Amino acid sequence: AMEANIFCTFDHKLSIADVGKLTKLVAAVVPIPQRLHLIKHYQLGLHQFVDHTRGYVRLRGLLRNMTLTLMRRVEGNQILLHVPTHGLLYTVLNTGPVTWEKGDALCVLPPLFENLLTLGQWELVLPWIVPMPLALEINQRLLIM
Amino acid sequence: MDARAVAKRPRDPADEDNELVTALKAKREVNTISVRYLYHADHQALTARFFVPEGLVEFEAQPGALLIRMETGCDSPRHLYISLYLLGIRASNVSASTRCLLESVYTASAARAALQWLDLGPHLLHRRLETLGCVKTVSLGITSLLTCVMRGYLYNTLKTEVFALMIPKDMYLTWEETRGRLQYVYLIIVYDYDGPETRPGIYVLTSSIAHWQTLVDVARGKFARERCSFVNRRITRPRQIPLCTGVIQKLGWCLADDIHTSFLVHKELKLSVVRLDNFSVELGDFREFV
Amino acid sequence: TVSAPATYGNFVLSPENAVTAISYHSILADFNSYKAHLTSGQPHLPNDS
Amino acid sequence: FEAIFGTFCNRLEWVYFLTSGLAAAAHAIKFHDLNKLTTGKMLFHVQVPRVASGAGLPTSRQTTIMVTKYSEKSPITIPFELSAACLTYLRETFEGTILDKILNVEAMHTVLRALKNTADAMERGLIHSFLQTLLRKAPPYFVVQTL
Amino acid sequence: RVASGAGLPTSRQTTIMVTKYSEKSPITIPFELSAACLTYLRETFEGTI
Repeated sequence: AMEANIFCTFDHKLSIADVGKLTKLVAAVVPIPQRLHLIKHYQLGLHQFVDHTRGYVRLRGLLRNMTLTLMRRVEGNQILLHVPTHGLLYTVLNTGPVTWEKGDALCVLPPLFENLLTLGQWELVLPWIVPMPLALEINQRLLIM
Repeated sequence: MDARAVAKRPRDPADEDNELVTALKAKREVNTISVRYLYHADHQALTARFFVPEGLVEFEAQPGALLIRMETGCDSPRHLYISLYLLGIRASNVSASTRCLLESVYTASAARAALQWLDLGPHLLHRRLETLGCVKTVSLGITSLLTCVMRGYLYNTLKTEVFALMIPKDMYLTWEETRGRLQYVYLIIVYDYDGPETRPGIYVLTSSIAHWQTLVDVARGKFARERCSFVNRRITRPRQIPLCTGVIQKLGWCLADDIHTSFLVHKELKLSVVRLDNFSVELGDFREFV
Repeated sequence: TVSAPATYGNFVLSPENAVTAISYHSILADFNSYKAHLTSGQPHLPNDS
Repeated sequence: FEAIFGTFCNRLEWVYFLTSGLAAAAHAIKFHDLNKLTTGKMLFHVQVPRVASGAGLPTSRQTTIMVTKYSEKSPITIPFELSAACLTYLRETFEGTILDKILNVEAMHTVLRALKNTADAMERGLIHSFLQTLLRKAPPYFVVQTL
Repeated sequence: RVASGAGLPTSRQTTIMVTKYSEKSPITIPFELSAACLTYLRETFEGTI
């Protein structure tokens, strides 16, 4: 019997190198705009929101509303994404710039800074996973700056 | 999909044979390892394993101790794992005799190091602490191993015994005459802004209130003097920028009838505690109030 | 007195090896043995090429 | 072209406690209720011989000596790991194509290899624990020869 | 692996995979013949001893 999952289909042709790149990310946190059963690859990541005249705080506001999900399995023609539920344990990848410790409380932030899956005009922009005090420090420093 | 597929009620997790039995049956091969029953396979509680030096493990040999993570302000150990009892030393709420007793208990280099690190920096206490959960195991040694639950009940391997949560009697706090049937338990740290330095009070509160605003209104009623001290320091001592008068963290829920009084014995010394018999942990973060 | 091989051994590539050499520049010796053991379910081949 | 001349795997060799000559020092017994046992002990009763003394000397009174010996416990452990990919393909059949059969076979062989490796490790660990206990109780040559 | 005592660190499962490659070294030797030798090998003149 299967677990419940969300299917993502890439609307672009993928080489073996691209799918080999994807399977490296088999536990990364991917934000998704809506809880929907089948989605197209454009909806993945933060690239859909990127703008020239807007910056960090609007991205923070948008990330508040997005649905977080974990990439579960990579296959030809499709990707399996699992939406976590409250109170259960999961494996996540430290894509952030900072090492973690046991007992840390993590929060998600827009990325500030290797590139992943450069398709014709779309990129897989994953968010930052950071311990809470660092996020507070970053917010205050940026606001003062 | 078909009608029989929809009608079919789900498989019982207990009547299906596990993966290892499945493989052995598939090959029809024997193995020395007993495999028919997997232990902890039906524990819904979430647990973690923590290493801690010999000096710090005292009164945490018995299950039910609350486990905190403290910051050292250093790179060599980075973090240490301490119990609520050790924080009993620093708290002003604890009485003199109990302070002397559990100060005589923790006469080890590691515990004294923890106290020096706690008092050394300029930060408030709650910024240096992170709560992990309740412990239920011990394997003693020069470095001891503790397993702590962070979501669930406290019980041993077969659930043949459920463990309580132990709170020292000076830290226990109630604000209602007749208890509600369901009780939530909170951790409170409150700062008194006297002249020389802040003296922190540490409490564990059992309450029927789940709403944040009502609870904080009751707390502000109970801690008026400390709020007055906060404002007084703000007036008399500029360029000192205090934050907060207290923080409140939620951790757990238990039934009112499970609450009992008891004592703990360690090296033929008796410490008196409040005992929450069927406590189950549910951690929150520190929310601050003024 | 000791028994020794009287002549050299001979190694020959299969037509499947010819197809794989043309298409992928690669050869897997005893390709058919690998195929048969993989589809049958045995993990171990009897000997190397 | 490039050529691959065979693929080889480690033919691991198996070790058993009862086959080792170190087992000669042991008297191995299996006991299913051992986990419930707290402590075990044996008790000894000794009465000493004595010799009649002559006139003017103190006589040796008869004496009996009781001693008891206790058992010590030393559990051993080792983990093994399975991946979620192994677990899903162990008990699932997607359309039953030959690739799916290959993956099912691979999951089954993975878990079987893990079980065999862990059983061998348990045998080796038993030998290791017994040897450590023997070394712990054994004094050096100069002590015993002086005695 | 060897099972460890309680409290000691345990041994993780480890898979090691290794590849090994071949080498090449050819050999050669010449021999030579004279023009007269080839002439008398290929053709014959008025038959005589």
